[PDB]
Amino acid sequence: GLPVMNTPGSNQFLTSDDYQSPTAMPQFDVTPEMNIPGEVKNLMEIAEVDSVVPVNNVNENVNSLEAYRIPVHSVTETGAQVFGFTLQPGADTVMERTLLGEILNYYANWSGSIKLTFMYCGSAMATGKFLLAYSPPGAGVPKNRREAMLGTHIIWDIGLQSSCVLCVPWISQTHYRFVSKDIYTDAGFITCWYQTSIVVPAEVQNQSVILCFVSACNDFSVRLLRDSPFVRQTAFYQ
Amino acid sequence: GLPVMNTPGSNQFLTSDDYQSPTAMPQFDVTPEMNIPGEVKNLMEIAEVDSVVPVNNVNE
Amino acid sequence: GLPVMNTPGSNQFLTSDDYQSPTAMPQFDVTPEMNIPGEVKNLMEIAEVDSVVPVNNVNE
Amino acid sequence: SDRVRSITLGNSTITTQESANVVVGYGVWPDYLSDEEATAEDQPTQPDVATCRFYTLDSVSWMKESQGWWWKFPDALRDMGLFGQNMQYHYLGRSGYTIHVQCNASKFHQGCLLVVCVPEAEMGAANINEKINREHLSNGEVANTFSGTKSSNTNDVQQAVFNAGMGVAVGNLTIFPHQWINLRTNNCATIVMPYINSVPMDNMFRHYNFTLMIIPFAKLDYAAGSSTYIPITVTVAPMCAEYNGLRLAGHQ
Amino acid sequence: VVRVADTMPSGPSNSESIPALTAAETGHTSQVVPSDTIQTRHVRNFHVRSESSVENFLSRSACVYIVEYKTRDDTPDKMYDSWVINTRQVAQLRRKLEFFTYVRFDVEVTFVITSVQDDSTRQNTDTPALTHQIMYVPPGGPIPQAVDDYNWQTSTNPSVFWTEGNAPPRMSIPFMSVGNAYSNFYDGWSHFSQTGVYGFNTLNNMGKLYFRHVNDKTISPITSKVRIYFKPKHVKAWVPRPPRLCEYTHKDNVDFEPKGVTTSRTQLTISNSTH
Amino acid sequence: VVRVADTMPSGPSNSESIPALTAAETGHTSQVVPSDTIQTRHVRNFHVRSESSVENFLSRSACVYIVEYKTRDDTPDKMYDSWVINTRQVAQLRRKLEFFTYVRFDVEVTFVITSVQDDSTRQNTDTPALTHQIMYVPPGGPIPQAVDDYNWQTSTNPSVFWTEGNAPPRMSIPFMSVGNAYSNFYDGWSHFSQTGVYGFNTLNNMGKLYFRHVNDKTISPITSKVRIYFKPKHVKAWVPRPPRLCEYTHKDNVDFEPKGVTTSRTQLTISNSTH
Amino acid sequence: VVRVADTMPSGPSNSESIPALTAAETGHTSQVVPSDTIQTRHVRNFHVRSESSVENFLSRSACVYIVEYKTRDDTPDKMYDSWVINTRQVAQLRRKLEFFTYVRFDVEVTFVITSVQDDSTRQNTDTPALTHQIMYVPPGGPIPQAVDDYNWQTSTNPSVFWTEGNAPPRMSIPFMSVGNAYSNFYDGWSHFSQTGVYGFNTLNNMGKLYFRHVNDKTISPITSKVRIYFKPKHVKAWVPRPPRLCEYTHKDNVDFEPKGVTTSRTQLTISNSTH
Amino acid sequence: GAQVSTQKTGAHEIHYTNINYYKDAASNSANRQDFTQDPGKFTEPVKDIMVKSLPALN
Amino acid sequence: GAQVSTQKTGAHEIHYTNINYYKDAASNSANRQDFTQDPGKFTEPVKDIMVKSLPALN
Amino acid sequence: GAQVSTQKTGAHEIHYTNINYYKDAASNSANRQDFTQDPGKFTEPVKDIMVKSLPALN
Ligand SMILES: CCCCCCCCCCCCC/C=C/[C@H](O)[C@H](N)CO
Ligand SMILES: CCCCCCCCCCCCC/C=C/[C@H](O)[C@H](N)CO
Ligand SMILES: CCCCCCCCCCCCC/C=C/[C@H](O)[C@H](N)CO
Repeated sequence: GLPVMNTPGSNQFLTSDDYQSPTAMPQFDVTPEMNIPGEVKNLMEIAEVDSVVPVNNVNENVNSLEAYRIPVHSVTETGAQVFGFTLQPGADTVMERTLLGEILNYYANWSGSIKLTFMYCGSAMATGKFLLAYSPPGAGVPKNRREAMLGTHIIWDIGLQSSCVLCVPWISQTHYRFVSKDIYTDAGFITCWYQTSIVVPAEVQNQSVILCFVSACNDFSVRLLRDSPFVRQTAFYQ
Repeated sequence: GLPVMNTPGSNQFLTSDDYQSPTAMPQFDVTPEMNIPGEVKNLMEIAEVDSVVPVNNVNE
Repeated sequence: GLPVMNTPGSNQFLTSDDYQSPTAMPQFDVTPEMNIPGEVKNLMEIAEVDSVVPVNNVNE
Repeated sequence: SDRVRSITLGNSTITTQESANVVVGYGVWPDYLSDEEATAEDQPTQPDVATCRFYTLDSVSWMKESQGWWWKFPDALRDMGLFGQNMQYHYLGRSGYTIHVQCNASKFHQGCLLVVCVPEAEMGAANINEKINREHLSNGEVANTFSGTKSSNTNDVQQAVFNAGMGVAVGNLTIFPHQWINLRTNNCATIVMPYINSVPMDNMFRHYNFTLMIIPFAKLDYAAGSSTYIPITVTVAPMCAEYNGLRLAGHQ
Repeated sequence: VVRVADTMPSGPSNSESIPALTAAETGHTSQVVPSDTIQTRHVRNFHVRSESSVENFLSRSACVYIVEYKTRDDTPDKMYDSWVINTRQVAQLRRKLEFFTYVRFDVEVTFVITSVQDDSTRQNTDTPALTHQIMYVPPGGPIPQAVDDYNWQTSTNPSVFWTEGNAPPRMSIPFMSVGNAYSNFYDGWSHFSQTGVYGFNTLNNMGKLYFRHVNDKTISPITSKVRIYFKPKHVKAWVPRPPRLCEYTHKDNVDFEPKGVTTSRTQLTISNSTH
Repeated sequence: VVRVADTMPSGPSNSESIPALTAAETGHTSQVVPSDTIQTRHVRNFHVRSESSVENFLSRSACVYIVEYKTRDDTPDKMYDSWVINTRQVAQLRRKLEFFTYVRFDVEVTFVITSVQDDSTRQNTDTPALTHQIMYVPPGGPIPQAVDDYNWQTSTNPSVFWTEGNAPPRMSIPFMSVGNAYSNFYDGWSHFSQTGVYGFNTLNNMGKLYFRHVNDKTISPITSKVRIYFKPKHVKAWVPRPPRLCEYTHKDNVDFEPKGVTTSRTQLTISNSTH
Repeated sequence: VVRVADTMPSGPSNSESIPALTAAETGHTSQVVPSDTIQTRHVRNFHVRSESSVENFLSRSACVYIVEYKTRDDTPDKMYDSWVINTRQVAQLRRKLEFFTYVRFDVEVTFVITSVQDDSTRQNTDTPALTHQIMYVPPGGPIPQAVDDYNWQTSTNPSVFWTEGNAPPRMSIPFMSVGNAYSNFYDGWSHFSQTGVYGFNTLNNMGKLYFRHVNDKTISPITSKVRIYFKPKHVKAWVPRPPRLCEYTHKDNVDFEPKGVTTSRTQLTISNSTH
Repeated sequence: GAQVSTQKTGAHEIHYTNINYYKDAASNSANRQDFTQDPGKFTEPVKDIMVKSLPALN
Repeated sequence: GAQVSTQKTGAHEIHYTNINYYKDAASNSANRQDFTQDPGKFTEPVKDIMVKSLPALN
Repeated sequence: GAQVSTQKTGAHEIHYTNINYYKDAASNSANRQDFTQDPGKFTEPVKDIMVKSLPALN
């Protein structure tokens, strides 16, 4: 017949093969196709939906619904820290099991901006202000409100519109970070401070609750497939 | 010769194969074809004929 | 299938091969390319630079 | 302003004055089944006034220690008029819905509900190798209740808020068509929900299409002189309901 | 060739426009770009959402089960093996499929067969090459009950024969569901009186595989272990849902023990101290 | 691309037209559509009678016989084997062919050969690879009577040689009948005086196969068992007939013991009781 | 088709032009042609700088490491092996890459696997063909800790399976860096306070390979030794630098002992005597 | 000498390539795409055909 | 019956050839070059859409 | 989808054929026929260039 020569890689099985193979059931009439609402063409469509962040994961608050509640109240002087975490969507314990953290934990590189949305769930007669700061690394963690307003921040006034958006800008050396932890691609710190206190009238509760949301912007990407570090089985599922 | 690479499924026998194979009798003169009444092109032609139903299949 | 015949040199590994092989990571998005000064296209660009000659290599 | 909304379906009308918006499914508005996606061959039944109208379920009481509630929804309307009768006489049903939830307070009360509408909420069991009775997955117009901790009742759903009965993170449960009832801005939450299934028509007793879930993230809280009793009322209206395969009444 | 969105330049602003103020109570995710809050430059961005599509995310071969059978035994049931087909006994491919509720895909099936000589007194043999047979039975067909049973003839059932040392066997399989999608979750019963079994176990109904050695009784036992690899291709997927927090228990139900939402921190505010 | 018939819509009727009243005494099957009796809607139906055609129904490989022979024996007849070619010793392919009276098809023949080391005292050998020979003899040719016989030369007869471990051997065979179709049933005699043999055994006359090992006497016995797979392709079929109720007995005749028409019910009317 | 420069003819000269007088203090290499100093003829030169380009100089397969593992042991860690991927443990490919500071290339990886029967009392066996598995783990993935560990499933990780006696396994690998080039040298620290590790060890981060036998515990030990061959193709290279005089010591740093600049002569002027 | 024809796909949502390699027509693959039928010789096998609305044995 | 299409290359700096060999569409390779999306049914799933500068719940 | 280009022959005394078979550009063979160069950035890397006959530091 035709003279041919075998190259290396012959008769192997690669998991990421893209070849053609014969059908075990020839001329099989496949059932017709139906329009079903909610078709997904990209996991990045899923990752752009807001979802609630468990910021209060502190020592057995995870076995309840109290892990989602950020406690806030009237203060004595001013200018204290409300909460704080590190911008690691997939390595930080705060946004680990969040939807962006799940999809990013099926990947190894990520890139693009991140929206943080904060909903005030207190009463209609209560007022307050906050400073929602982002600080790129190189220094450490800002230790007061004076060091926190030297970076990217926003003052949020609580009124009729009940939610604010801190859109974390993509500021990086490279084009991609790593999803797991390394010293080279460190991203910064999300922190929140009292601009003014929570002033409330009489016969109204003082202590209220902030909820937090996260999603990705329209310039977001993920690059390298891997297995998620969350799957741990020992035997089969008989 | 020509560099090629073998995929999985090589050198197997599937019952529903649809390949080409050489003839054991080359240039064999097949006998002519005759019009015979009652040619079937589909078993669904057969299944559309009425046939009697044994409804009274009761104990012998 | 197609009748073919294997030549000598089949199933060997030559160090100076120039063939095609499948990717272990399909559709991998390679990072963009940046203009960096001092691109080399030939070692003969390097060999045409003057460099100092140790003529006095005499006993330590 | 756009906070006032009025919805008319049949001889029933809802007027709200502190609405937020209306979420419509995955963008798709509920319509009838076309001839290209059809499977069955006979003429369907389209009542369109005696069926497509608002039905009001039971009100539930929201204390400071309330955890959540759920309703299965082709089954909570089993005994609701000619919708339930048309469920009882036909074999194949197909409809979309409009889910409106009422909860009111004053400007001195605080709290925040999450109203989710989850397709195919196949729930877990309290004891793992045990069979769940049907009275605990659904109870009709009577709500089932989540618990704060690990529940271990017999033949019952695993009732924990932080897993939503499905084994997932409850914070990630906003991928579904949802709204919030925040008591400082909102009064109600309207969700238009189309027909979602793997088959064009289905039986409305053997299958559970979706599950409404109302879970309070921010707990209810008020002062020592305010009103204590705060109800939560769910109202549902089928949309574009049609029926196929008429036979005698029953489910067995 | 579909790029991500460019970053457009902006300047100072002072007006009644409020992109950062919104209302998340309407179920709406805000479309806020970083050029709406801070001053940004012009960035021509060339990134492509390529390796995150539903085709590239699922189309990877995954081990679904291990099948073990021998070549000579005292009992005839240990000389052949069978497997009711599901994708829900290995947690990786199960959790990758359970991002969605309904799916529609063709399957690409690859078998990897290895044989090990069992421990015996007469290990010094010269065994000719073992040949294996993998028969697929569509739901309802007759079942072989021995290795020498006459139901192994494969007159109509699909089959594949593999000699030891070749490439792994591979065949393609079309979309085989009686409905319009493989239903990953079924919230419902099997009987119309709402009894029976609860879950997706009513809608499996995919058939089952069978494994034996085409060779006869050998004079020394050899244990074959064949691994089945599914590859979902030609993928469509609908109505997404959150990933599972909890560890699985069984294949037939969805039941669990409750798990905490995430890992604890033991504090709530970061600092430049030991964090 | 041939679809099934669409279902057309209908309304109420009151007239002297009677589609449901007919007469089955004329040998006529009524062409009644469901839109003739009840009110139907418009259904655009996309089903295709594709996997029910006579080509797709018969063109599947089926085991027709098992052939056994050895490599060293005391008697020379057990070192080779022969088979007179028919399709009527396995009931599945026989019952699939006997839907029709006459057929016309090309054949695709595949052999699957396996060897097993027989039990002996000297099993510790090192056997080189066995090579098998399958010779087809057209009707009338000379017959080999030993493994070393000189009629195994295959100067004119078709043959195939297979080394152990390769793919199964496959060759194509044209339509070989002296008439215009393979007669599945022959109602008639062999002699003109209406004696002799009665049935299709006069019209078989297809030749016969022969099997041996090309290797010589080995120092240990090995039993080869080769399985013949026919595949009817390029199929035409005429004058259908009902399937066989009764179990077969022999290959040469059509005889049987009488069998009941179907399974009994023990009652005649259904109910909501234990039925 | 790019030739070298032709040699042009010249004659006598007497003028104020000075091609031979220049100044090397400006960092400038003089462009003096032999037709500027002496009388030359016309030479039509057909030489091509073809086998000196950066593509032809680097695109050769080079052994980067040897990996050893066994098939039965008392300790489970000697039945499998692992290798953190670098190009800096063999001096030939390292010194060929370190002509430049930054490089950008696709990789072509070839494995050469050989097995040797270890010394034991029961060497008289009959071992079926060994099958090897090479799993690549991108940085961050889970690590197998035994040969029977369930992390060898390769649902998402790239893998390759090789049966003994075939061609060597070969796959292609794209440019995998998070920056714009593989940095051969990194002058800097890992921590922002200028502590940690100093050198290119921060920027390796390429993943690591894993090696085992797909077969189970055999009844005699066999030592496999697999050799990894990298081939850099599609090559771009920037900012060259002098070759290394000194012998290497380690893979992680660049440290050395001082070496003399060249070989000594013991005299400084040549002669027709014993030189 | 190549022939291009459509593949068996589903409805509501191809073009393989075939070259024959042997000198005989008995070597060709199976003709698995002939989907035509005519049940007019098994159903309706009568003289003086029936019009399905008439009493037909009127 | 060949089809020519571009390869996945990087930016700032092709044309493979494919022929289908089997009669069925379930034998074809994976469609790994469909990069389109539409998150308008998951984000922004509302009636009376919002204009991102208005108070929107004004 | 074939590409024809000349072979490496000697002077004073061809046309191979290449078809790419894989969907990725990292599978292609080595580009061993780019023979261009520019030593103007390593030799002559100066401002106010020199004219080789002038004293040049005159
Ligand atoms: C021997 C040749 C045929 C080989 C048969 C192997 C597998 C046959 C079944 C096709 C695979 C379908 C697997 C299940 C698909 C879906 O994921 C599940 N139904 C749940 O979604
Ligand atoms: C060794 C190479 C040639 C292999 C010869 C094998 C078989 C030769 C005979 C052709 C097969 C015809 C089998 C019988 C066909 C019809 O079904 C029967 N006559 C009854 O219908
Ligand atoms: C099992 C299939 C995949 C095989 C994986 C083998 C190697 C994977 C890594 C790609 C090779 C990159 C090697 C290093 C390249 C550069 O020279 C270094 N970063 C330093 O320049």
